[PDB]
Amino acid sequence: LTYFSARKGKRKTVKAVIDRFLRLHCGLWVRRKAGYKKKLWKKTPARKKRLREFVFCNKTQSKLLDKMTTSFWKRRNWYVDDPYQKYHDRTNLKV
Amino acid sequence: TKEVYVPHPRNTEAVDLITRLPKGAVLYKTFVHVVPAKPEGTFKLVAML
Amino acid sequence: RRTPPLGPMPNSDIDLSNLERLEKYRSFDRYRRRAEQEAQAPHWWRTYREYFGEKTDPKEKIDIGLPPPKVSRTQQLLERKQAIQELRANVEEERAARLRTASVPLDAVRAEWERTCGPYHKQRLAEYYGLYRDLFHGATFVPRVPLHVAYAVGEDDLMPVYCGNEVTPTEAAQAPEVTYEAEEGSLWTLLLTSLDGHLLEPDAEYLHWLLTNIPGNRVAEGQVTCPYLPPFPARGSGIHRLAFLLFKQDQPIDFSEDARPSPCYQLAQRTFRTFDFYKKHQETMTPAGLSFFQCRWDDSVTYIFHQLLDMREPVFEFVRPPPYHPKQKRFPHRQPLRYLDRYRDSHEPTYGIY
Amino acid sequence: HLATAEWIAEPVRQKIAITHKNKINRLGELILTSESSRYQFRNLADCLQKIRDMITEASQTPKEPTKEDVKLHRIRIENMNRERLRQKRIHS
Amino acid sequence: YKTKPTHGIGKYKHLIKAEEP
Amino acid sequence: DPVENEAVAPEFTNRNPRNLELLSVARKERGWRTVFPSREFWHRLRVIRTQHHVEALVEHQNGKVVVSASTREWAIKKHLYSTRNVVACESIGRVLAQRCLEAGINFMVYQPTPWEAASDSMKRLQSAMTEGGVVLREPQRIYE
Amino acid sequence: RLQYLIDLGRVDPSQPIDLTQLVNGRGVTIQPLKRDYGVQLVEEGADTF
Amino acid sequence: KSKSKNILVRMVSEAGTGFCFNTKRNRLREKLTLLHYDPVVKQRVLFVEKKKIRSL
RNA sequence: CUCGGAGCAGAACCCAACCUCCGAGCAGUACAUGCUAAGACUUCACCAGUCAAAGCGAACUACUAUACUCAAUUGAUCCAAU
Ligand SMILES: [K+]
Ligand SMILES: [Mg+2]
Ligand SMILES: [Mg+2]
Repeated sequence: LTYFSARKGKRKTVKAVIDRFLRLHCGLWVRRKAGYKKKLWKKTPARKKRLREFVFCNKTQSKLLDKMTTSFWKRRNWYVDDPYQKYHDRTNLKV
Repeated sequence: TKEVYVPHPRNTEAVDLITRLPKGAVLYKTFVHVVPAKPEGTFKLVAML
Repeated sequence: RRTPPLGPMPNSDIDLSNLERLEKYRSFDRYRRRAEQEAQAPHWWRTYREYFGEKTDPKEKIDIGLPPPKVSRTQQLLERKQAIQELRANVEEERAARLRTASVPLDAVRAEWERTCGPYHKQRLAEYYGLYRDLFHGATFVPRVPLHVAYAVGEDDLMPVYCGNEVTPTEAAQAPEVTYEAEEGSLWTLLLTSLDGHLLEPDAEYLHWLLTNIPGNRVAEGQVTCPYLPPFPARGSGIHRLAFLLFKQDQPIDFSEDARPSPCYQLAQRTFRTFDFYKKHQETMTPAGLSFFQCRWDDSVTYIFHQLLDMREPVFEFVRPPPYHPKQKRFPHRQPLRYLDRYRDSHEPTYGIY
Repeated sequence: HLATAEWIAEPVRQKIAITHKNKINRLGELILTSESSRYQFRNLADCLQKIRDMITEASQTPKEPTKEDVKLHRIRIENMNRERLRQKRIHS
Repeated sequence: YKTKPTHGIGKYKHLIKAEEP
Repeated sequence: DPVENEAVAPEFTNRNPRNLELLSVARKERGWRTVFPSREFWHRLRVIRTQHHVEALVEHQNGKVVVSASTREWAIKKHLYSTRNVVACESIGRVLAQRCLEAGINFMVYQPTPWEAASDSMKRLQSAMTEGGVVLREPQRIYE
Repeated sequence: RLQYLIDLGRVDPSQPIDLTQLVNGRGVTIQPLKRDYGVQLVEEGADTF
Repeated sequence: KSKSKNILVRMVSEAGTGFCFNTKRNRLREKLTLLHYDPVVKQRVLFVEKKKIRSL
């Protein structure tokens, strides 16, 4: 990671993360399952359905992904007709 | 619990076993159960039409 | 570490020295038959029956019915064997059985069954339906006096009441035609109770009909202690049980305390418990016959509630327990995106302060 | 009040009372309730749409044979056996 | 289970003659 | 001025043992997949054939017999040349079907063995039950 | 939010309301540099408007 | 890693929807024509092999 | 040098040696091995892997039938072909 850029002296974003992960404003990260497009002819339907799921990351992964991205990517966005709009805020979450 | 074990008649292997047993001999196996805790539901007054 | 068995272990009486000379099952049916027998015996280890079998009381059920009829087995057996010989001697009978064209007359079978095994089959069936558990708090009786209840439907049809057959409230709008075999000079009491109809109290019943001091089998001449009320099973409440209990009175009884005003359209007055009623009259009264049917709500029950009872019709609904979900966690690792919907109250977008 | 409502047609009035007899109370008022939204507006709009659907169904008089529900299949068998037990008077 | 009194309630191969090819 | 008759408990108590069964919402005993026969039923037809007699039982999964028809009964025996042949088995079905309707039992499961199911006796007993009105398959439980 | 702004005199309903009047009343904060294209009127609070 | 006895082929729906699924068949046997469920039309339709994906 | 079964490791789980033994890198049958969805398991992390009620759509008139048989029978990301 680049903590201080040579031209602006600012922290940089690792663009590899942006290409693979979605960050919900609540702090959760969404990813796809590795191999979900690989050798489907030898995989059962139950396994293939599991591979198509959009799953969450754990605390350690989320903390790492937050460090690898700048504040711009953690802001609240209001995209029109956003599919993931509902998942940005948590509900009935105790601790 | 421990229950008497009667296999399916289509189960060729198990059926051959029991037919060769001596008369008066019953096989036993351990079974695991789930005793339902709650009822399926309850009738509730919904209206007074 | 080992522990000795608390009793005789299975497969213990088998002599393992003479295994080759011991007889084998050889058939699946012979093993299953022995297997079913062993499963029924009491065991000192944990069993399925222990956790799922209904906990019957150890003391036997008190019999409160009429005495069994006395029959001469020797004469009865002689006549029965003679009849079989006559039937088997007929050549036309043998060819019909050999060619599988013979049949039994169901009408005659029921008439004989009603005289012989009918009472015990009705008792076994009444116990299954829970009548003895609810009506007499576990005490059972053999319905030795066949009771024939029929609801006149139309002008040319009848709806017979047997022992759990379904009869609709519309068919039971008017009092049924009750006929039983009774000697001259005897007295009987006939009642109709809804075991499950009661709305306010779970353990109570509704007395739909009460006829007392019936001379012989002339039900029309009995005293109308309680007028007839058609069944009113509430909508969505399920299938109810209505039982006709015939009683044999030893001597004339006074039911002034049990008298209900004519007409009786107050559910508080209809509230009735058979156990309490019989207990006070047990000394001079014995259960003789039994019939019952199963009744669910139909459009005619609305008439009973609105007009006869002058009340709003209560509707019920079968409600299932809410679905279980584990406690929501801040990071639901490896859970699909629909995890969050499981814990969402509303499906409409929320915007918070904005 | 369904019967008094003159904005609905008389034949339609009589057919709605039969089809939706379970939604008419003792006084004769057809009661419709919607609780599927947070907003009173959408709840009312749903209730009003149900009224418009009732009138459309009654006037359409559809003769298409609808597919039988599972719960109805069992009641059909039970009704058949109840009619099969019906007897006739020995001397009518 | 080994320590319990019901140990070996499911034994059955001592009731069958051994099979030899 | 509340009406006394309108005093209704918020929860209705129906003690009819068959109530939930007839609504097809009661639990069936699922499981026992490695043994025979299944328990996933409310009522079952069970036929007992002996050396001299033929008996058919309708029993609830809890083990209680509801209705029964046996050639040991004099009502049936007196009309049968033989109580051990195919005719006896067909007759038992016809008698049992009528008793089932009178008890309110319209559905049950029949769990024959491969050889029993193929037997001519059991095929005639099953035809007798279906012609009599009883359906030898049970409706699916409603979970939702 | 719109009703709350009107009740407090921060937005004047006697004149036409547009983006300028909402911004001058500090009702909404628009960021054109962050690809904001304006305001979307959402139905939250319709019952009490 | 062993003698190639089977091959993977693409089965194309004959309904014209374009729905395809991959099946394994023996190399020496004739082209497969199968009755397979087509989600687009929501009922079973005849499929015909068009191409060989790879050797198994 | 990866994967599976057994002993060591006797009874919940786990457990090493250039320790002791045997195997795998497929094949065969289906063509709804369709879709979807509670609740769980998990090779000590992650990745990956595993089992599933209900429901939709089918099948069905009893082929131990609706998550095929089989123990392992296998390969991430980028990229390339389409
Ligand atoms: K009740
Ligand atoms: Mg783990
Ligand atoms: Mg399922």
